[PDB]
Amino acid sequence: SAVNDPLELLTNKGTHEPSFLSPIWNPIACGVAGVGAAIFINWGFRKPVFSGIQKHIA
Amino acid sequence: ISGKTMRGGPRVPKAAPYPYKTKKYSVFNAIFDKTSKRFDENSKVICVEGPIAAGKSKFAKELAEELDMEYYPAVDLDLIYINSYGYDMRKLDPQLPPSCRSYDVRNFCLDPSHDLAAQFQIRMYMLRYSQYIDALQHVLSTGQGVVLERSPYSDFVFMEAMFRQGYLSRGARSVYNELRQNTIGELLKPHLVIYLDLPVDAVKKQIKARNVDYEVQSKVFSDAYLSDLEQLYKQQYLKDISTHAELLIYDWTAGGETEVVVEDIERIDFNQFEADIHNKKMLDWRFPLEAEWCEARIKYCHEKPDLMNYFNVPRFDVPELVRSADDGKVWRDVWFNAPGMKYRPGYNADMGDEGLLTKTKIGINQGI
Ligand SMILES: Nc1nc2c(ncn2[C@H]2C[C@H](O)[C@@H](COP(=O)(O)OP(=O)(O)OP(=O)(O)O)O2)c(=O)[nH]1
Repeated sequence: SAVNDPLELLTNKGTHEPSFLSPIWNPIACGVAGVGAAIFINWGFRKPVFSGIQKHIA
Repeated sequence: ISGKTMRGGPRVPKAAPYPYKTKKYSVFNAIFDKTSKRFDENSKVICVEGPIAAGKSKFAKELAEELDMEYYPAVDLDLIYINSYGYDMRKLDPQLPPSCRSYDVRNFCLDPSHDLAAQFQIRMYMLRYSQYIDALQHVLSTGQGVVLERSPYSDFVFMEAMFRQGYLSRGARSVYNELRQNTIGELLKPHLVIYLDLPVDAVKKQIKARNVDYEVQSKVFSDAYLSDLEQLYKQQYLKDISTHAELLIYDWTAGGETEVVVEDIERIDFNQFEADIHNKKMLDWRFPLEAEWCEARIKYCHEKPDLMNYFNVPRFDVPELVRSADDGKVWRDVWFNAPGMKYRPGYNADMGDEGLLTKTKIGINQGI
């Protein structure tokens, strides 16, 4: 419309569809981060990186 | 102190020894488990030293058996060149560059003038240092006293004797002193030290009795070299340690009997020195409160890695001890790809270890 009403601008309408990676990026990002962090610990201790997968899963 | 005859039987621990090989003892462990409750009359440290080839090992084993003392075999380079799985690192030396070639007592007796001698002497000090700390953990956690053959305190004699013969340089001696100064102050001096004064001519005869291949063939054990050790033990080491530890001197208990020696030790009294607080004799082991006991126990049980990290003293102006960068890369390749050196001990699958997927545990006071 020809009008610039700030309240109209803020107000949502549901038209926007959030991207596919949006509801999963933070879970998946942290999940990979946790595993990768566990990979250092073994590497830091000169253990086989995939040894003790219990800590990776945790 | 109280032999089996005095007690009439085996040592009776006051309380169950703490499993110091498997469980750590940090501050929060110290709240529930106290240290002083386990200390007996036999909770002491004994260093059975002497000249070269004086039968110290045989005397120690017998002695440590009578006093119900733990016996710690003298350190040797096999502790560095043999990994846990048993593989011999020295087999890898054809690959390594000459400077990084393995060096042992055999080599020292055969090419004493090689620049790796300075390396070899520092290793012995480092090995004794780690072993000495291990004895303290056993003492403080179990209450059973320990019998050592040569403490790190007495190790500088060999370095000093080697220096007088000219095997070492000025720089190597300068480096050694800084390591010793940087590290020695953190130990607890032994309660008792026993010396076996074999005269110089006797030890020269005695060495040929062992009929060890390299020793007899060698030139190092000269009158001058063996004489230097005698002057160093008595004038520098023994004169210094006696200010803290009780000192017994025998011509050779290795050739003599030990039952007489144990009966000599038990005569020595260890309480007369306790009266004065600041008395130098056995000052180190005088803890007023239970907190002080636990602090010392924590330091050696839980902070040994700190103790073994003080050996990092950077000194590169000395050319003998420096290892060239090109060699280091090559040496790193060969050394750490050998069977059993890929990973920490207890994880190398190719050496037969199993269950690594479900394995997460590592040893305490263990490497890496
Ligand atoms: N360069 C050097 N050699 C040492 C040192 N300590 C011991 N050795 C060498 C000197 C001799 O070649 C050889 C003598 O070994 P030992 O005197 O320790 O005899 P061992 O303990 O095997 O049994 P024994 O003494 O007879 O009871 O080891 C050291 O600190 N520096």
